[PDB]
Amino acid sequence: GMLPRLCCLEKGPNGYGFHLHGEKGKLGQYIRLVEPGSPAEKAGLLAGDRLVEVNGENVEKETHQQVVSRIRAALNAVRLLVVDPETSTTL
Ligand SMILES: [Cl-]
Repeated sequence: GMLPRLCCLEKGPNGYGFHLHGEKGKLGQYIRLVEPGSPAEKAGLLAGDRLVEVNGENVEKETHQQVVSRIRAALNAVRLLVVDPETSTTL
């Protein structure tokens, strides 16, 4: 598998500045809509990143609601371990 990557976010006045988006039916929580100039952007989060851990807890087998709770639980910073999306395909 692709080497996961650690992103360490510092909570700003309007939160982190990203959407957490699920699939409906099949598991997996993905980052979307990383807002320009946000803490998420500055921490290196990318749209299409698959979220593997929140503060060192694997969240691959957690519901959307549980993952949101884990991110919101953190007082002023959150560590997110992600797997970045593929950028090269041969056709
Ligand atoms: Cl991905």
